[PDB]
Amino acid sequence: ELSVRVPQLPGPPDTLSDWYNIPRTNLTPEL
Amino acid sequence: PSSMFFEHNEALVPPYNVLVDTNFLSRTVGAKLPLLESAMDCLYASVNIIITSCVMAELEKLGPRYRVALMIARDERWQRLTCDHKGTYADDCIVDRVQKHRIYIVATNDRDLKRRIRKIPGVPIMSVQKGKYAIERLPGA
Amino acid sequence: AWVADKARFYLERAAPELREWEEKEIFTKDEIRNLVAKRSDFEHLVLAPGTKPTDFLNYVNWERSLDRLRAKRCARLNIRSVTSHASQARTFGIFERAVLKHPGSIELWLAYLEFAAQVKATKRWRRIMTRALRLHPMNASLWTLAGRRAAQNGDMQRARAHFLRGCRFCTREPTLWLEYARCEMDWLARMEAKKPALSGAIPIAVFDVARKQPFWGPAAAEKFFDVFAKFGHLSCHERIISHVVTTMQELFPNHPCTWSVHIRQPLVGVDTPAFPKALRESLARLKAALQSTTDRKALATKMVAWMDGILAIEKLDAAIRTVLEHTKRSL
Amino acid sequence: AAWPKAEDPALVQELLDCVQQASHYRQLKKGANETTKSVNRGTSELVILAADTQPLSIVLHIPLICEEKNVPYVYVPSKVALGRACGVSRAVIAVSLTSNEASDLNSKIRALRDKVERLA
Amino acid sequence: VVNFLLFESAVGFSLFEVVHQADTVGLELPEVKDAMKTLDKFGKMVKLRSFNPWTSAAQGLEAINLISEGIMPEYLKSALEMNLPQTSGKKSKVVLGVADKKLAGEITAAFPGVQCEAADTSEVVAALLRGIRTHANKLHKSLQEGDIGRAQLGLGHAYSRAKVKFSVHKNDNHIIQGIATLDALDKSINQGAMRVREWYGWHFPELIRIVSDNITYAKVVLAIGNKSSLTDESVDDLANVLNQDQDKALAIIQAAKVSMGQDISEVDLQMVRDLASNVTSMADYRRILAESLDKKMSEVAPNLQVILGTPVAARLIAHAGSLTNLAKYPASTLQILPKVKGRISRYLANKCSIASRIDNFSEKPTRHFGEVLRQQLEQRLEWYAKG
Amino acid sequence: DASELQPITQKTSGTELEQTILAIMEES
Amino acid sequence: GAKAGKKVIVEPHRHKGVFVARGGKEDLLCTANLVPGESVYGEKRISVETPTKTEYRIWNPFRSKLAAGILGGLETIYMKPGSKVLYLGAASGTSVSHVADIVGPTGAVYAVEFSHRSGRDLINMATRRTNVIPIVEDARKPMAYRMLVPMVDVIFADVAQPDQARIVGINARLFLKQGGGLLISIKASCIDSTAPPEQVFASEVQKLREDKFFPKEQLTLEPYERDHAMVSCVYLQKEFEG
Amino acid sequence: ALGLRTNAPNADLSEILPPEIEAAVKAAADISMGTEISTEDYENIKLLAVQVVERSEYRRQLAEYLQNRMKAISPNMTELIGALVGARLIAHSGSLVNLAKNPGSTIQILGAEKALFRALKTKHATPKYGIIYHASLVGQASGPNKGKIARQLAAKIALSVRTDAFEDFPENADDETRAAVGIQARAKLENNLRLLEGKPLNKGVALGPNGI
RNA sequence: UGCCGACAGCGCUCUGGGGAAUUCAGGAGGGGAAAGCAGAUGUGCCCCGCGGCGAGACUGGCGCACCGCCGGACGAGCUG
Ligand SMILES: [Zn+2]
Repeated sequence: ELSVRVPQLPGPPDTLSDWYNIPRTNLTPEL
Repeated sequence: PSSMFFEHNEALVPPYNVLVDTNFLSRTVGAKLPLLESAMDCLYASVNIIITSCVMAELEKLGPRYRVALMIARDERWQRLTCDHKGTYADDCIVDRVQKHRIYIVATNDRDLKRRIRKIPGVPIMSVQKGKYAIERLPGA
Repeated sequence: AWVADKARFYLERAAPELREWEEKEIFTKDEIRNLVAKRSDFEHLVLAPGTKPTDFLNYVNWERSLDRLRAKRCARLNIRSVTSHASQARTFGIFERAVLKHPGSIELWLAYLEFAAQVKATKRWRRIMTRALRLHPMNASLWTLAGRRAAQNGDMQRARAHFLRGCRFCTREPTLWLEYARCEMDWLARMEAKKPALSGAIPIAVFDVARKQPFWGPAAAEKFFDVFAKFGHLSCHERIISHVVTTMQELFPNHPCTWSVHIRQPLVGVDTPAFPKALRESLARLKAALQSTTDRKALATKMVAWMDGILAIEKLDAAIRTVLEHTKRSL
Repeated sequence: AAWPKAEDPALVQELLDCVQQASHYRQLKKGANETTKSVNRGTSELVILAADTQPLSIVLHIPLICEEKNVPYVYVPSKVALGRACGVSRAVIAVSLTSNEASDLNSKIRALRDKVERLA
Repeated sequence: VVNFLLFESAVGFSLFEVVHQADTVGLELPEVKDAMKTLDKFGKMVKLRSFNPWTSAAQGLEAINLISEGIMPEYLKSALEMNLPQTSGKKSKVVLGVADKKLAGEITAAFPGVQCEAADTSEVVAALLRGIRTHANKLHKSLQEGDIGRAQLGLGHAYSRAKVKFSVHKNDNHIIQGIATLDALDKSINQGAMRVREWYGWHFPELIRIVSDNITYAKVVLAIGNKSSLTDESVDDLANVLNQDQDKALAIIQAAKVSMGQDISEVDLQMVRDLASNVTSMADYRRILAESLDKKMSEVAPNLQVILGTPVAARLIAHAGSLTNLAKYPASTLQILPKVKGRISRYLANKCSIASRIDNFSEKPTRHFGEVLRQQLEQRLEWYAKG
Repeated sequence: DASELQPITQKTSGTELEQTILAIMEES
Repeated sequence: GAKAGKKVIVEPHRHKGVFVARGGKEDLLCTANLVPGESVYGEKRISVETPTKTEYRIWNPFRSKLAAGILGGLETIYMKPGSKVLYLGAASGTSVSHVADIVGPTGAVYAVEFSHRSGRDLINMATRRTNVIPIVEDARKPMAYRMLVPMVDVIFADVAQPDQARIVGINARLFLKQGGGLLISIKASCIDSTAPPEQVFASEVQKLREDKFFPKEQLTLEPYERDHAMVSCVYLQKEFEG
Repeated sequence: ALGLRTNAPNADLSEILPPEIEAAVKAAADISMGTEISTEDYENIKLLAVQVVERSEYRRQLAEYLQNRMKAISPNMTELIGALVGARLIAHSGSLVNLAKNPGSTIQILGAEKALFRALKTKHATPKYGIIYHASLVGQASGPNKGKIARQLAAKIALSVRTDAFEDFPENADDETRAAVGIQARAKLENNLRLLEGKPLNKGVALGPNGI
């Protein structure tokens, strides 16, 4: 009911909230 | 702007909307000219005249010795379009409103204002010429 | 955030009672500092942005308990000069800003009402009850508590007024209707104990409007019959019992509740040679209801529950007890 | 259901008059499918639908796209009279007259659409 | 002066007593409008006095419909009675702020002691209520069960549904997802059929050599048990499965006699009979769907059902997407959905399109129009045979 | 004074239940 | 033409939400579809398999004046993702579907249809997309859904009614936050058939400032429609939001 | 179980799922904005659901058969990895012996054929594993450990497969004595996995408060 | 859009230019937050004063669509 937490504590952003997360472009040489 | 064919305005149709300048109004009622009669005279066209709140204010900024012209301005039967700025500065009010809409005919009498409006295309220029009115840049006349 | 300053107001108004208590030998200086400290921390907790009715109740319990301790200790010191007025008033102001911040807590409201009622402020109590009813017009419990307080005081007209506004509102549950019938018949009993109400047609009338109420159920009429069957030592109790019986017989004829009331009907004010005769009469009713074409599981559950109450009461004969036991086992 | 019905007093006759004018000026599409395609292409200046038509769902489904495009549509009570006013030799239930940039029929459309705009 | 104000919202309606009313000359001042904006300033004007939530969705439906019509409801009257101090407006009045002028009129009717100001006219109470709506959810939060949002969705959907009577003539989603189910599970029956066919003919290939009708193949491999336990017309099965006495059962017996397929294991036959039970239950389900959806197709669109046939015509319904899409699509778009074949396709396109708009914009449709259109198509087939 | 709720008069009787019981109280 | 199945890419457009799909010989306008993989009106939609569920929908500018205005390049349409968006003129909900796809599963659209059958289409699209609630009544009487519309931030309006200025005035007075943003569509032929359309536009503007707005942008959505003007203004203030 | 949202307050749900959800859904079926549909429709809906749950149970007992029959054929391999992934292997193999002629590295990357041959035919980094990734034992490794387990599990799987594929048994042979080698592999290998999981980290000089 | 790239011409910028941690000093914007001290007086009683509801009882004049107005001043009871 009340359990121990998990610790997970350990740059420009990745997907865009203001556009429904278009991801950052991976750059294939074809692209 | 829409309906602007190479420094010619195709949208300017009677009832012509004209704008009134302070110095225009002053020298016309100096010249004892019925403004609307003389306007329908030079135009041979049905007119609605418009005075800006800046123009009205500037007239009132001129002193009590201009009271007749003030009353002439404040004759009710004409539209009153407001302004929303700080300036109360007639010339800028005119040039900005004319830029935005491009549907009017400006009536002034300063040559510097005339240069200013002559800079932009497609606007006609009214000035009384001490015998009558005098239109400059309207083709349908 | 202005929370320090608002606290400065309330604590500074708290000051001179504490000045007086310093000037009396009722508390020493370190205790005084403890008191001021605790008060300041609580007041800051109240005027915090994110606050909660539990925190409010905590604080007011603290102050009220202080009042009681102060009373006990000044009694031990045999000092009569100190009053409780300022403590009660600041206590009130706590309740007032509590209801301004969270108006929507029945819990905090009832704590407020109980506080007022234990200290003796009935005009104020009616006002508070007014505002609470205005904020929560669906709450049968508040409707009841208001009206029951009015009936216990005796102001029957205002009791009826609260109850009629409440039955005008809370039309989902029968609960207020049963409560109003309860207190109304209690008022009739008050009149009989003091010895129109000669007729006492009002529970018949509320039954009539119950017939068109939205919750209008057979089980609803059954619980109605139950609370009517309470305190049958009346005059027109047989009249109203006959009425509720014939109405639900006319409306829900073969309902197992209708058979249940057909059984338990002649047992209005009975405890006693009239006891086993009516027992045998209702037992004939019971055997008829059991053999009749009704939902026998539902009717038998009703009957074993009523028998559970019957065996819960004492002072009976063993042969009767065992034949009830057998008729229950046969279900 | 055909609550934008036209009334008697020469309104209907003005409709048929401008209809014949449009049939002559070739600014008129005719029949339900061509009316449909004209309003789909949005070119229609105004659309007129019969009311005496065998079951009316055709001239009921057209006002759906008329309500989409927001073009003035109007109910006329005689499809055979539409056929005659167009010059068909066949009775027509759906007609759609479109707009051009240079005509006085256009002014007639402006007046007629203002009248039906006051109507509905 | 304003003393109270109404606020009738999707969770309920609530009245505010006003303290420190608005700067009414200064309604046009900017610091006044930002002070209308900030909660820390507008709450120093409004305080909450009484609240009333709706009891049920139909009750709120009654509320919105009476309000939209203008008429007040009885429980609104209950609330107003319950809060406003009693009088008739002889020596004193109480002033209320309300949105609808009609509602104001009826409240002034029901109580003489109040003066109700419509926000349509009294601009300060208009701005006051507007401030109310702008600090909406932050005012009810202490007793707002949930938030305004989901309840609002519910109220709007309920309103426009009752207003336009939607469900009584909407069934196309039922139809289309029926068609989708048919197609998918038909494909499923086919793949399960070929799988069980291969996987049991692995044990007994004479069966797939002798019988077609993979469904009947499934039935007979259900009934078969093993290749070892054979008899022709054992009980109740082969008689209505196929020809029983002299055509199939003895042939199956001799096929199992001369059979040389592998001897099957018990768990394996249990597996394959589980599969066969599955697929035959699914086939029975398919015929259930066939009967049912044909009946629903008669229930909704009989005309197209009789001029093209229920399954394929239903396919056209779904491939359009809706009946409304179907009717709005012109006949050439229906065509997209020699020369004699082209001409007859165009003709039936005309006829299915008009029959589409018929069967759709009919409230409760008929049958005879589709009947006579089918007769027109039949006599057109005769006319094209003429030649 | 909206502080209290007032005992209901026939003028202030909204629902049929109130009208019935008020009739009973009037004949009382 | 832009035939189906071509490989195009999608990039963000400067208004939030809207994206632009460019590819081959075609560049066009698109928006993230909430209800994935289901058309609205037989509109074209764009799939993409990301390292599945995500699909976009194209708009036709010829269909929606909203689209046409964006292609003309308005400054800002005020309807960021999250913004409560009043619509006026729910013409069967096509553009309303598009704007719902803009405002996303956290936003809200409240729509007004007056005709009933258009409303059937509308409530159908509402039944699909949860973030739009319909309202079918008369837009001239915002008393008819004052219980139903809370305070919204952007009013789109595209009704073809001659009283359009006073309509939007009252609906704004009842439904707009201080710092209101609105767009409105102008069919000059519907307002005043005789007059030159630019002056028609001006008169509309002056009626709106009379009803206390401040216009800040305005353009003829010309190469997508004749004689219509999109007007962008603010209620009651100058800068947009607050 | 539940019929319509009309039936919702009278639907018993606790038997398939626990509460604290199946009263939230009761609130949901009350509050819901779903349109009304016929019982004639609900018959089709429910019967579809009977179909799909019959399908589900069928798949469940199928998987039961798969595990049992796999223990019957190759007990060593399902003592290593589990019947499902061993089945996938045998599937891509075609046959048991078709598997057992593979070498250990083939089993390590059994499956990832496009990825493998892309990386080889253009000289990119090779894929590390195929179906062994979803196999059970490797999920308890970590990263670089996952690679090391991938290799080790590869070779021991090839061992077990050749074992069950060729080693005869005197047929009075219990399954445990039959699968002892896979059992050995299980034990040794799980020990090695717990070791590399408990490999220490790199001692760093312990800084105090000062740089000292 | 790959490096490097002489001269000449231009720009920026100079306790040279990058980069990482970390410390302090401000700025700009997004949400979340009943964020709500306009005049902060214990309770209960009665009496007085004032004021409201308020059953009921009158009364004046007006009333050429004639249909009813509007006003004075008593009032049980309740209440601030
Ligand atoms: Zn100006």
